[PDB]
Order: sequence, then structure tokens, then C-alpha cells
Amino acid sequence: SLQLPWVEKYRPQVLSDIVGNKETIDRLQQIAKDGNMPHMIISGMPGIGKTTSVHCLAHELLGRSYADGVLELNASDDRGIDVVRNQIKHFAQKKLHLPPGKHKIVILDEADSMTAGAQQALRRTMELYSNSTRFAFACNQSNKIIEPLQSRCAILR
Amino acid sequence: ENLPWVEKYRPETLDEVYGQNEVITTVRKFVDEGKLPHLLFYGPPGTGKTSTIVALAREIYGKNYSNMVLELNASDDRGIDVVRNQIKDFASTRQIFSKGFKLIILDEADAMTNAAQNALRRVIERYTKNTRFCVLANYAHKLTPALLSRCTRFRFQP
Amino acid sequence: QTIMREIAGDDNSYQIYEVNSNMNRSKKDLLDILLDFTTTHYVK
Amino acid sequence: MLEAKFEEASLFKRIIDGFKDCVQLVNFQCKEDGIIAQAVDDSRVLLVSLEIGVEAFQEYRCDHPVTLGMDLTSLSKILRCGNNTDTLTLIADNTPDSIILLFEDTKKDRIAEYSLKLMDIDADFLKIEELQYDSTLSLPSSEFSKIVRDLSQLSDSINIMITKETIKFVADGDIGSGSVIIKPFVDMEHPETSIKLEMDQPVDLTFGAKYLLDIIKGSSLSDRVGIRLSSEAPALFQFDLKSGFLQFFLAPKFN
Amino acid sequence: MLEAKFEEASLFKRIIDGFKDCVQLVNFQCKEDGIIAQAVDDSRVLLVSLEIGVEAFQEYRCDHPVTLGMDLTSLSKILRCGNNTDTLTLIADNTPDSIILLFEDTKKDRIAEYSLKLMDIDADFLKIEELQYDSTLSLPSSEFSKIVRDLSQLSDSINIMITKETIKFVADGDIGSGSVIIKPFVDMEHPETSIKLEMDQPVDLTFGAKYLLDIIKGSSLSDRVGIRLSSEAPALFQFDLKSGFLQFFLAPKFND
Amino acid sequence: MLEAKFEEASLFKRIIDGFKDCVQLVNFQCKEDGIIAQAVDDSRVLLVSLEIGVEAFQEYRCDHPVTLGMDLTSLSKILRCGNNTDTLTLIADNTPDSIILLFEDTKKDRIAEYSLKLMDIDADFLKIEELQYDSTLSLPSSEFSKIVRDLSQLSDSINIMITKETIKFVADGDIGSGSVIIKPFVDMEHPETSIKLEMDQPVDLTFGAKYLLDIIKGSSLSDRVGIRLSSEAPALFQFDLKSGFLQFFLAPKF
Ligand SMILES: Nc1ncnc2c1ncn2[C@@H]1O[C@H](COP(=O)(O)OP(=O)(O)OP(O)(O)=S)[C@@H](O)[C@H]1O
Ligand SMILES: Nc1ncnc2c1ncn2[C@@H]1O[C@H](COP(=O)(O)OP(=O)(O)OP(O)(O)=S)[C@@H](O)[C@H]1O
Ligand SMILES: [Mg+2]
Ligand SMILES: [Mg+2]
Repeated sequence: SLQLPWVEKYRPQVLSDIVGNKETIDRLQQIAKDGNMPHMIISGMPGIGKTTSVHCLAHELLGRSYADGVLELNASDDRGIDVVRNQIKHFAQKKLHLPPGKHKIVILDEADSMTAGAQQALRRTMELYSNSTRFAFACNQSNKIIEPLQSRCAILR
Repeated sequence: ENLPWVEKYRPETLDEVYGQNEVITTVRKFVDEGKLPHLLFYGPPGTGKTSTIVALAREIYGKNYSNMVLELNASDDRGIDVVRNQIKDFASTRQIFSKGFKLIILDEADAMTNAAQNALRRVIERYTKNTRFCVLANYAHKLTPALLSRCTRFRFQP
Repeated sequence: QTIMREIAGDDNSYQIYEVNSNMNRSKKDLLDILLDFTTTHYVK
Repeated sequence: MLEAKFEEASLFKRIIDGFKDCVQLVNFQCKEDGIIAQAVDDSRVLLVSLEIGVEAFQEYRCDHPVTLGMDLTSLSKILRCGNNTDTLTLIADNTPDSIILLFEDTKKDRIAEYSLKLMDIDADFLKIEELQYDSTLSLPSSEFSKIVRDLSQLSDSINIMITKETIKFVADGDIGSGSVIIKPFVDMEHPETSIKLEMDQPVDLTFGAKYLLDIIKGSSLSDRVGIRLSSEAPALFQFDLKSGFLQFFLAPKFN
Repeated sequence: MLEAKFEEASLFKRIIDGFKDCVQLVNFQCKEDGIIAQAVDDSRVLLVSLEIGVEAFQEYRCDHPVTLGMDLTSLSKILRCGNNTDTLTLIADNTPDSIILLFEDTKKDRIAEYSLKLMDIDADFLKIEELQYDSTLSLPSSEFSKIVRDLSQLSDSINIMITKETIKFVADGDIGSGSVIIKPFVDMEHPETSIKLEMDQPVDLTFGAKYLLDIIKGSSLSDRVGIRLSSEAPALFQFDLKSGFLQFFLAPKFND
Repeated sequence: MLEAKFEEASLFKRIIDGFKDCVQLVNFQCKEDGIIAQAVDDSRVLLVSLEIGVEAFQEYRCDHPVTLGMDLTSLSKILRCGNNTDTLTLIADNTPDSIILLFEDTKKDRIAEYSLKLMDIDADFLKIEELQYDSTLSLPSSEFSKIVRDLSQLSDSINIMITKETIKFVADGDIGSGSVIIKPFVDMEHPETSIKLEMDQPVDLTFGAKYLLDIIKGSSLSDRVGIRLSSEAPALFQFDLKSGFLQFFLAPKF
């Protein structure tokens, strides 16, 4: 049949097992423990543990509400202007009850491939719906994201 | 007959692929064991990457080869959106099949862009269980390292 | 918004139709709505 | 935690079709006395507030009050599945996440259960008070709907004349003018077709034709519509019901 | 050479109603026992197999096998001009190059013939790998079509679950969820609306909205539709006919 | 100056839509006996002629000939606003700069007025190129519309042969071929359907598929169509709707 690769078999399911960038990992652990997740753009070279880190952060923040509290937008699914205008807006407008301190999660992995217009429409729906949902970006190059998005996020290098 | 010899003398099985030995022995170990990960053939043109993989796919896929493989080309007149749609439709379908492990024959990946390669590796992530990918390229420096880390890298020498 | 809070004196007194880029700014989708908002009174 | 069973399937379909075309977001506020829903159009001109008593359901528990905020389009698409020969059951829970609609029938084998995810809406609650509006008349809904439909094609604005116990609708345009004048009367053969009127002061107001059409779209719930307007207060169009009422708050223009 | 005679002209229309959208090009294999046809879609997801018997023939002679390919769009374009009174008649010659269909009435001399060219694909295959199924169930086609169309607005995936002595349809989407459950009942007054079921193994496979909607649109072909469900195998959708049946192989969806 | 009230606006809509796809700009010279419209296509292959009698108008009081040049697309847009129970009245003054298309309803509460400017096209003369035709035939227009649409798919050129008193249409295509033959048949139970034929000289004419597709558009006017074919003169495709006349001329492609 098939054997599970050690890259996925031994993938850390918690933020503590992730090594490297001790300050940022500890701060993410503190955010997950307390709550009030900030908007951040995780940037850096590929294969250093950004997608795993953000997934573990979402796991530790939500728990059982992972399926209905996270909307993941990757390059495989379409991420055009209509996507941002309709499904991200509907997910932000969705009424999901969470314990205090937690918020809905919107993860856009490989955000460097986003079109300019989709990013331009993204800043307003993230500024207006910041009280219910929080966005998380993970891109290889931080220069491919326009300045307004960086002005509304704490860029993680 | 009156045809170019390039397609006339293709190796119908893995035994007629000469020159390359380590990769063929690894393929034989894989088929004997049964593990078929994601593969990546690259190197100078004419080393026989396409011939080796078509021999592999035919000797595994018997008669329903003509249905359950699909040979792709990144340089054709389709575009990134069309190739993405084709890959999703061929991977997320699970048609009338005797045995699974769908195979992707994607040639000439050196012309693929960064966003297209990221989409390809994301589709590889999502549909690993049912579909196996064997994207083919020629130069290893024209491919993003994220795509290299998700395929069994096999260099081809003259 | 701070000017509205100053002049109105209450948060609910003023009403702002804040137009963003997250919806469609097309003529056939918002023309009548904006004319209705700018023509008639607001229920309160 | 919610269990409201309508005696017929068509009632809720009609009452949600009454105000579907004007508003897109509706805020149900189910409590112990009954189900109450308020909605405001995207132009914040007309306010749709709906009240239904406990007598309109076969059973209704609602032990604790709860607010339900959902979209008109998805709800309508869900109800369009249900056959008219069914008994809708509205099921919800404390800290609402999704609303459950059960489509029961005499043939228990053919039964369907549906779910709809609620929408996070920040309701701007308003204090609706019975003010002393100057005019008060009640007229059959069909005649009002026909008059509004006829006068819509002539002008975008519809003007009313309420003076000396006379009902007149005014629509003036460049191509022509359209005026319909009918007088109050009481008919013993059919009291539902009678015209009633009670004034305190004369009123002259003008409202848009499209919003009037959206109001008359809901004329399928009652045979008669109560209109209460003031010289300075938002127009109130009340569609009476068997166990509740559906009222519309139309706002006047400027000067 | 080939004489295919239809007493009722609407039969061909209500047969090709399912073909007109599913597969772009199909070939008809005409044999002495009737006409058969098998087609595969562009994405190789749905396989459509058609069987016509001698019972639906006033007169028929097909002594030699015929390889007859055509376009379904042009077939329907010629077909919609047929009246409810005229009868049908398919005529072909040796090594056919253009199919001709004849319209003839009984009380008036109205002759309507039309020439249609043949499409060559050089692709013809017939296969029946496996036949037995874990579950047997049938239901009215109109009810099934209504259920599918009403459940299609919620999600693109429909899970046809068969629990013990019941049928369950599950569709979970972004705007909400939907669960339609129907139990097998026999209406002795009106047996057409009766639902019959026998169960051997549990059934928990899913499908797609668009292809199965393509399946349900052919409800005009038969008021009763036969449903075949089995684990680790594509479903079979059978529409009953007096001389044969039209069957579909719709692939499942990988779920884990 | 001009005041003609149509019996029904649907008749005007249908007669305008009959040749709407063929030509774009036409001239309407209206006289005592009626209104006549003639124009030529851009490719100089098609000739269009109109003639509407005065008995189809409820009231008609034109007292002097006048030419009315006006486009067809805006005319179609104007007539699309008409209703089933609305009559159309054409109004022109002594110095026509705009034409009023007034719509009148049974109830006097609905009045619709539409105005459009005049266009100045250099009007030609009645060809009178018509000469005796070798073959004349009549058949319901729906069957010829279906036959032309079916035959245009096979090839861009359609040949008409009336040899040995048999009406046959031939269109040899690159990837296919077709041949439909219709014999003269007369039906007594349904006078509406009939196949008449008169043969004087053999006919062999080939026309364009697009041209015939444009011709067959006006099938909503008359139940049956008369066809006149000549070896040298252009073919005469006349629609007889019993209120007015519509004839189409097509130059054979050589
Ligand atoms: N510091 C780390 N500790 C443990 N595992 C790690 C660490 N960094 C990376 N990994 C693993 O290495 C693999 C890399 O996966 P990803 O986190 O998706 O890579 P990435 O850093 O997001 O960059 P990409 O995916 O190429 S854009 C995963 O299996 C991770 O679990
Ligand atoms: N080791 C080999 N043994 C036998 N024939 C070979 C071998 N390598 C290449 N060939 C033949 O050489 C030709 C090259 O065909 P391909 O394998 O398609 O070329 P390629 O190596 O895939 O490189 P490209 O330019 O990317 S198609 C074919 O006719 C092969 O049969
Ligand atoms: Mg990543
Ligand atoms: Mg190659």
C-alpha cells in the first residue's frame, strides 16, 4: 500500500514541539493560551514551519470548533475577487459562538500569489469584521503583499 | 513502418531502458514493495525519463491504462487555470477503476511559474491518498524548492 | 466618526453608510439604494 | 429549546414571501409570547417588524427568549422545498448556532429535516411607540395593491390626498397624470370590501412607488390593510393577521 | 439495409432527453436483437449504456451489425420538428455515410425525410465487469428528481445513506445542511408511487450534484427509477422501458 | 399630415421582424395605395421589397407621397414596448423631422408616445428586373424554414432543382451530403398544406446558406410561401399574409 512519510508522520501537532524562532513560538503559545489572536503575516523562506505553526495555533485556539471556525484558502481553491467579496464576507458574517477571547480564523496560505485586487478588497472586510474573526497570512515573500495589508497586520519575519 | 524511429523504438517495458540503472532498480524495488510515492524525473533531454515512466505506468496499469492515466504538458495552449481544472477533475473523481493510485504525467515543468508550482504542490497535498504525481522537468534550478521537497528526487545522467 | 460623535452627541444618533471595497461598486447594484438613502429620511 | 409547529405549511411561506423582496437580513427575536422578527432594508427607508402570537402554532414552548438573525434568500430556498401539505417545526437551542426546520406530514415515511446556519448581525434595536398620527384609514389590500401597481408606471413618486373624507392617490408625470378617487362606505353584504376612515388632521405626503410595490407584495396575508400616517412621523402600513400583525414603517422624503 | 420503425415518435425524444446533455458524441451499435449504445463522458466519470429491444419495434430487420455514430445535438435538432401524429422510421444503406429518418402519417400523405451526416470517432467499447449489488431499491423518478434538485442548492455532494429499512440523503454545505429520509412503503391503490427495498449490506457512499442532476433530468424516460448501490463500486441508475432499459454508471467520491 | 392606425401592432412587429435581419436601413415611401419599402444589402446579393395595402389600416388619410427613411434596430426597440391590446398610429407632419409612434389602449388611462428622427438614404427605383420565371411552386413556410436550417448545416451553398416536376434541395458539404425531394401533393382535408408546381423550363440555381437563413426569418407572416425561379432573373420569395405583400429577391451566386 503506502507508508506515511516522516515529514507528515512526525509533524508537530502542538506549538511546543516546533523548534526555531523561540521568541515568536513562545509568543504564539501565549496568544493561544490567553486569546485575542492578532492578524499576522508569517513570512520567511519555505520549509521552516510556518503553515504548521499557524495550523497548530488555530488548533490550540479553537479545539473542537476547528471545522466550522477556520476557512482555509490555498492556491488549489480559487481565490479571486469574487471569492473575497462573497465567501470570506459570508464567513465573517457567520454567527459562531466561541468562548471569550477566541475568534474565527481565516487562513490564507501562500498569500504571495494573491492578486492585487483581492488584497485590496481584503483589507476592508478584515478591518470591519475584526471584532468577530481574525486573519492569518503565510507567504514566502513579504514584498508580494501590498502595503495596506501590512499596515493592518503584525508582520512575522 | 514509415514513422520516425523516436516513437518506434520506445522501451515497451523497464527492461529496454539502458544507461540508467540506479533509478530503474529503485523503481523495481518500489513495485516489489508496493510503495509508489511522488516521483520527479529531470535532466538533459533524451535520457529517457518519459520512456521510463510510460513503461512503468503501462506495466502497472495493464489495459485500463488508456483511461486511468492522463498525459499532460505545461507548454500547451491551455493555461494555468485550465491545467488546474484538469488536475482537479482527474484527481477528485474516482471513476470506474479496478485499482486506484491515480498517476499524473506532467511534462516540461521548467516553464511552470511559482504560483502554478505552489498550486500543484497544494493539490499534491490535498489528493495524496488517491492520486500520485510524477511531474517531469529538465532543469532542477527552474523549479521552486517547495515542489522538490514533496517528490522523490531522481536525477538523470547522460 | 469622531466628528459624528461630537456633533450628534450619541453613537446611535448619526447614521453613516460606509462604502468599502468588499462589495460590488457597480451602478446597477447600488444606484437606487444610494438615491433612496440620500433622498428620504432615516427611521428612528 | 425551540419547538414551534405551524398548523399549515403555506402560512410561513406566505408570511416570509410578504417581505422577502425589500429586506435581505431578518432578525427573529423568539420569546415566550410568540415569534417576533424585525428587519430594515439596505437603504434604511422602510422597516419591517413582524409579530406573531402563540395562537398561530399547534404548540410553542420557547422557555427562554432568544434572537435569530438569518438571511432571507437561504430561508426562502429552504422553505421552497417543503410541500404545502406539511407541518413545519422550528427547532433551535440555547446559544443558537443553526436553526432546524422539520417538515412533518401525515405520511411519516415522507419526512425531511433541514438546517440553516445563522448570520452574525448587530441589531440596532428601536423603540416603536404608538404615536398620535393624524390620519387612520383601513382599505382592502387587493384594491390598494391594484391602485399602486397601476400608478407605478406613470411616476416614481406616489402622492396621497387625505381631505374631507376622500381617498385619492396622485401620480403626475410628463406623459400624463393618474388619479383614483374612492369614498368611504360600509357594505353589509361584504364587510371586507368596506372602506373605513378616521381622521384627526389632514395629511399630504409623497412616497416612492417601488417601496409601495414592495409593501403591496405582502397583500396575500390579509384581506384589509390598516394605514396610519402622521405629518411628521414615518408612514405605518399594518397588515392584520389571525394571531399577530405585519407592519411596515415607510419614511417620508425631504421637505 | 437497416429499418428501425417506431410506432410512437415521442419514444425517441424521451430516450434522447437524457443523452442530449450528458455525452457529446455517442455511437449506436445496431444488432439483430435491437440497438445498443455505450458512451463515456469527457471526464470519464459517467458511463451511459442504452438497450433497445424488438418489443418497441413495429417491424425490424438488422441482419448485419451496424456501426452508426452521430452527434446527439444534431439528432435532437432534427427531432424536435416531429409531430405527435407522424410515425418514425430509421433508414440506412450499406456502409452508411448519412442517417435518414422518415416521418409518415396515416390519414394524410405527409412525408418528412431529413438527411444527417455521421460522426466518426474510431472509439467503440462495451464492458460489463460486475452485476450483483449490496442494496436494491426503487422510487418514483419525480420524487427523486425533486429531492435532488432541492438538495443541490445546499452543497455539491449528496450522501445517499442506506440505514436499516430506510433511505437517507445527506448534503452538508456552506449555507446549511439537509437531511431527507424516506421509508419503503407500498401504496396498493397507486403502485406507481410505491417504494420497495431489500437490504444486504450497509451503504455509505457519496456522489456529485451536477452529474447526478444530469441523471435525474431523464425522469421523463420512466416514472419509476431503479437505484443500485454497493460499497466500493459506482452506482447504477435504471429507467424502465417496455423493450429495454437505459442505465448509468455514476462514480462515487473518495471519503475518509 | 400622415395618420395611419394599424389594426394591430403585432402585424407591424411581425412585418418589421421579417426583414430585420436582412437589411439595416430602409426607405418607406407611402402613397395613396399604401406604403412601399425597398432597399439593397451591403453585398449586393439581396433585394428587399415591401408593400402594405390600405385595407389593413383602420384609418388612412395620406394625401401626398412622402419618403420615410428610418433605421430598423431603433424601430424594433420602439415596437418592443407595444402590448397585445394596443394599436399603433403613425404620425408625420408636413416637414418631417421626427415621427411619432403613438400607442392607444382600449382604456384611455394608458397612452404611450415614441419619437425618432428621420434618416436620409438615397432611395433607388423599382428594379422591374422581374421576368417570367421557369418554375413556380407553393408550400407552407414552416417546412421550408426547417429544411433550409437543416441544409445550411451541411454546406454554405444550397442548390434547388425542379427537374421532372420534383422539388429537390441539394447541398454538397465538405464532410457530408444531403438530398430532400418533395413531390407535388394536394390535400383536400387540410387546404392550409398543399404542394403546387408548374414547370416550363428546367431550373438549376445555387444560393447561399446565410442568405436563405436570413430569408426564412419572415415565416411568421404567411402560412405558405410562393417561390418563383428563373434561369436569369433573381428568385422571387413572396410572403402573402393577406393584408400586405413581402417579396424577397436573391441574385444567384456565379
Ligand atoms: N521547526 C520545526 N520543527 C518541527 N517540524 C518542523 C519545523 N519546521 C518545519 N517542520 C516540518 O517541516 C515540514 C514543512 O511544512 P510547512 O510548515 O508547510 O513548510 P512551510 O514552512 O510552511 O513552508 P512552505 O510550506 O514550503 S510555503 C512540516 O512537516 C513541518 O512539520
Ligand atoms: N535509456 C534508453 N534506452 C532506450 N531508448 C532510450 C533511452 N533513453 C531514451 N531513449 C529513446 O530516446 C527517445 C527520447 O524520448 P523521451 O524519453 O520522450 O525523451 P526524454 O528523455 O523524456 O526527454 P524530453 O526532451 O524531455 S521528451 C525515445 O525514442 C526513447 O525511446
Ligand atoms: Mg506553507
Ligand atoms: Mg517527454
